[PDB]
Amino acid sequence: SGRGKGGKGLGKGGAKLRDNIQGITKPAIRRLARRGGVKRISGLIY
DNA sequence: GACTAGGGAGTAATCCCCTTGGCGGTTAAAACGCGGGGGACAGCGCGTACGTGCGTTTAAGCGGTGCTAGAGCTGTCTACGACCAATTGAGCGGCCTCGGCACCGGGATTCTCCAGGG
Repeated sequence: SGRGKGGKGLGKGGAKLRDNIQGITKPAIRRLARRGGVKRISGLIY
């Protein structure tokens, strides 16, 4: 029992991305534009 | 006075409902790409409507005046508003409906495109 080694001692207890990116999207902006009453838009608005 | 009997708290075991993570399935929204066409914009011409020079006058600033009715401060009082609580009802805290809202279908109605002739 005392002599030898083996895993029967449980453990002591150790320890064992928060950057985030902006959302929104082109279809959402397009829907918002259509709410604002625009017939045609260019490609630099978003 | 010595020991006895019973029940809610102290200790403890049961249940068991409640969630922490990960992972797969599946629909919806987002992502990407092409033909073609309508919107953007150059080149230009012009005319006519202002941009500008000069004559000929009314008018704001000028220079001053003689006051005149409305504005600031001096008392002064007195009608009224911010100081306790009993109240007691105007109204809010929690629950239980059935009805208007949610939303989709059949249809009438209506809005739009084309390839031709008319």
